[PDB]
Amino acid sequence: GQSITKLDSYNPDTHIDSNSGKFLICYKCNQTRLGSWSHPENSRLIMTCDYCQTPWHLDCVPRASFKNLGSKWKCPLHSPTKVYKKIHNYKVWKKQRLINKKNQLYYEPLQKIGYQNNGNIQIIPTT
Amino acid sequence: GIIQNRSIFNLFANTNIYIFFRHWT
Amino acid sequence: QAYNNKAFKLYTIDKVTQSLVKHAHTLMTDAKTAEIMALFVKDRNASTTSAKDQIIYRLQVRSHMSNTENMFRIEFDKRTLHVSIQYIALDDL
Amino acid sequence: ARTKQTARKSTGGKAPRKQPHRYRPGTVALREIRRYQKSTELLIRKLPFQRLVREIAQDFKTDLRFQSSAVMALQEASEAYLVALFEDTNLAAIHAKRVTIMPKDIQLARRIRGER
Amino acid sequence: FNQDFKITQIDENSIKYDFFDKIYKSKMVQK
Amino acid sequence: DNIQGITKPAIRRLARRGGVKRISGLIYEETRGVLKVFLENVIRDAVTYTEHAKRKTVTAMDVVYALKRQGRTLYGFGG
Amino acid sequence: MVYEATPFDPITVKPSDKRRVAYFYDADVGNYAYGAGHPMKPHRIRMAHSLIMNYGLYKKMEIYRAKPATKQEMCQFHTDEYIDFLSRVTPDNLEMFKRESVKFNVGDDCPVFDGLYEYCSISGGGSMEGAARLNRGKCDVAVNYAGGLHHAKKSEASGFCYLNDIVLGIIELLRYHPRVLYIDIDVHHGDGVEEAFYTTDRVMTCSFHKYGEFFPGTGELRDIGVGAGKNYAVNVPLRDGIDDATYRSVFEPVIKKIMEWYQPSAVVLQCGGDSLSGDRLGCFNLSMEGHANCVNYVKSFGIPMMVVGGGGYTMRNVARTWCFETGLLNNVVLDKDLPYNEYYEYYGPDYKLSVRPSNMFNVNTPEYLDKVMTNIFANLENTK
Amino acid sequence: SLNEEVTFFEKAKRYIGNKHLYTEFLKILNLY
Ligand SMILES: [Zn+2]
Ligand SMILES: [Zn+2]
Ligand SMILES: [Zn+2]
Repeated sequence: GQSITKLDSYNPDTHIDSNSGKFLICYKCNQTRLGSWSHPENSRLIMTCDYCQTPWHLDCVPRASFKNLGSKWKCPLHSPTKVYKKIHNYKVWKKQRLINKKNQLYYEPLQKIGYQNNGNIQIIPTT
Repeated sequence: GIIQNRSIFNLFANTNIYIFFRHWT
Repeated sequence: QAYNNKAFKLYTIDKVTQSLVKHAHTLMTDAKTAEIMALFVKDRNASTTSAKDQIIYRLQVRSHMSNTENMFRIEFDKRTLHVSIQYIALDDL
Repeated sequence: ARTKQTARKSTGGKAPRKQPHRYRPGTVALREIRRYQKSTELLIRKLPFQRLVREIAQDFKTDLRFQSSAVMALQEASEAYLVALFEDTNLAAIHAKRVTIMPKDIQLARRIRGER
Repeated sequence: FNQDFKITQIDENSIKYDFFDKIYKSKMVQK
Repeated sequence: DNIQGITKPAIRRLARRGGVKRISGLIYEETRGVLKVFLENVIRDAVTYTEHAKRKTVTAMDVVYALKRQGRTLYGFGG
Repeated sequence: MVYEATPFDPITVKPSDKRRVAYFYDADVGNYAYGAGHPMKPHRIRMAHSLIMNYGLYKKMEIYRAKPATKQEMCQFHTDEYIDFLSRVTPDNLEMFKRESVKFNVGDDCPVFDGLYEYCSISGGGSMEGAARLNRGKCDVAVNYAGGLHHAKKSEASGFCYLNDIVLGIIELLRYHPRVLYIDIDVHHGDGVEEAFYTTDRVMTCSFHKYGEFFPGTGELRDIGVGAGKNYAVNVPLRDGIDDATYRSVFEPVIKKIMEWYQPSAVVLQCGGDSLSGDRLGCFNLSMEGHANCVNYVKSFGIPMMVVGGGGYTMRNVARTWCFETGLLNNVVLDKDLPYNEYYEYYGPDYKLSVRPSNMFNVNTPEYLDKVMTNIFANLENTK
Repeated sequence: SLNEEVTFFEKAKRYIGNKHLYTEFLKILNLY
């Protein structure tokens, strides 16, 4: 009955956060469809993002699998590391890879407005 | 605000009567 | 074989009836539990009640048990036998 | 030209298919010499032992159930046999100016015991 | 050369100003 | 493989009860084979006795009975 | 607001839609077996055919034995080297072809049995002759259960499929028809057929398949074709345990929208029996009525069709559903009491035609299928 | 008209909830 696919049985211990005990509220529908075990068809499958742990229903983002193996599943809210834009050929941009702290320099612009950053930025708190 | 010949009846309960009623349902 | 596997939910009828029986047994034989059902008896038997009776019945039920317990409003409607259950755990406090 | 096959697979991608204080070495050892010598409980975890008997009796007769007391009798007897054999081995070692039982020390003991 | 992969430290208000500036530029150049 | 179930630390525990202070590493796997062949002697006789009673189950009584034959009597389990 | 939850209506034939049915069966197909431990069995073809003969369905249709395909005719889609390897490899000289074994994916999950070339020739000849009989107007429905190898590709064998006979049949259909619609109700995605006709608008490949971590992995909803074949490859991803009503309410609107938008001249219908409940590899919950409702619904459009049977790894269920589907093409509904065949011992315990669905969770929610069919309908707006 | 224009960003931040999702949202608005 218990499969990694989480499709062969009604498993309500997936809408409940393990380390907090609260309900995993899906981001788009703002609900958790836990079901009732008397109407298990009313339960909507929910997964969490593998990066920011944002819980998403399987229907709010169109997905049929749970992404059990392979690459880590990315929720739609994350900024892309690779995009293609039309020249109107094309141009590509890839985000810089992460660098260890001994060889990575974080610098703060002096120019606030219109500073052409390569798209590789860091957000600082606003004071 | 008197509700004569009432039809909606309310049962207030703790977890025990609620779980008993849930098993009945 | 009779229901073409559509009666699979009846496989544990003995266990669920046993659990219902056990829940009834601890329902009468628990302190701060049987007087709630007695208050339900007084509310159901004595009809033609206004709203103020319903709130004082609510706090009288609340005063029987602990301040951290959960309340449930199991509404019944004679017409249609429709039991609406509402979660007011630590809401009327 | 000698060749050998190791993939053992006619085709690749088979998965994508449809089918701090520290004691000196020996002090703790002597301490639990004392612990397992003052003790009487049974040192070979049972289940594993019972199984050893099922897979090995299977040969002499299939479908041979074993009274519980029996696999406990096999354990006791086996632990008694091995503790006697290990006392003898320690001797067969302390004989050769040493303190480490070695396989040879037990191929000998059993020869003098005559169990071979 | 560690200066080639320098990460820009930007703030929320600067992103807001840049987004507003560039949408106003795009909208009125097409208009 | 059920034989590899007789684990090292268990053979170490048998050596400790046996008063051994340093066990070679090659002992562990010698003690299995010796163990097996011995059990494979008792249990053999245990079963001859069993299939003489036309019993299909073996008893602890038959086990201590096979030990008596081998020579090493076992007190505490009947007979 | 696209998906509608509708209960499964009973299957009713159309008496005003009588079709000349051509049946392609070579008695030899069944005498081939993939292996000892292998799930794919060509023996399911002849117990399906034994149900056709013993139901008296041969009096309403013409039975043909198609000429087996030669080497070149297979090379209408596949490369010369792949067909040359397929026609020469045997279980004896498997060590003589080791580079080609991993090149063409033959040897594991597609084993070498010594009737491989003949089995592929029978399948391809059946598909091509069914398409040819459809082209000349000799028949309205061409039935060929010998093929269905929809996973085979240009230079490889995948998914227990070696010769992609469906591509050969669609190629033979394209010589006389401008638009050919391929419908795949197999639980696996028709990756070979979709990949073959990915860049063309002449063939619309629709696949109703389970899309999870399931074979072959291809079949995302965003796969709609490239180049001139953009929005001409409809993929319908489904979850486990889809029942007859859910599958009907997914299949009928999509195929109807394709019919009134793409407007094909010929239809190829892959009737994979692994979409049935209780399959060894499939994970759907279709009864034989649910599987055959797709064939009956595509029959209502009157387009000259080629019914080609694909998967199905429990032989009894796929044989029963193929017999029911074949009987449905003659505008009759076969009674649920099996006649005496030589393989009567398979269909226990009731010995009836019906394939009973399992009581497992239909996890395909209406919201997910509504979004899937909404994006599919939006992509189909450009196919006029 | 003006009030919604100046109030759009922090009301969007309030609707976002988690600050990491708002950080990625600002990254999106910067990449644009
Ligand atoms: Zn949701
Ligand atoms: Zn995420
Ligand atoms: Zn398939």
